[PDB]
Amino acid sequence: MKIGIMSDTHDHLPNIRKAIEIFNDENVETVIHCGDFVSLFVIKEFENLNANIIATYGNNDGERCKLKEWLKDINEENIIDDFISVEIDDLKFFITHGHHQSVLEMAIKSGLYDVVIYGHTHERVFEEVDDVLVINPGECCGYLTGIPTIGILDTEKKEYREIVL
Repeated sequence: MKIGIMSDTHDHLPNIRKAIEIFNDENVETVIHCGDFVSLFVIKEFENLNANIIATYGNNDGERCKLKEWLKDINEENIIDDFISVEIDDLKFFITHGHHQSVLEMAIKSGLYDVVIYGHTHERVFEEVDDVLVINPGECCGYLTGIPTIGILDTEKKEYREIVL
């Protein structure tokens, strides 16, 4: 009962690859990428991942439909949209790329969700506000801050772990 969380890979193959290895060596049923995968060729790299993918689009994602199509070739279970609202291990998740805070806030204050993954490069966090777990793993590529990171959430224990790549 462990979920991988990543975002902002920005075509950084070596780090994308380390992330996948880390998610495989761990249980990890599903992996969430709120990301700016950025380029289509990155999706290929995800064939080596032994888990389904719940993705969301960032501002820099150009080939939107091709990204969707390719993620589904990897597995029909995989999904991707601007916003994703799903339930996992009996938990209500809201997932999106960290664009406007106004959507983050309604999401938290609406009370409709147990977890809000608001992925983006800055403002890395794992906090609880109004009983809603708020998580942002930060950039997987580590280009703007110099610190590459991903995260793993144990849905069962409601505990999170930031992993510096």
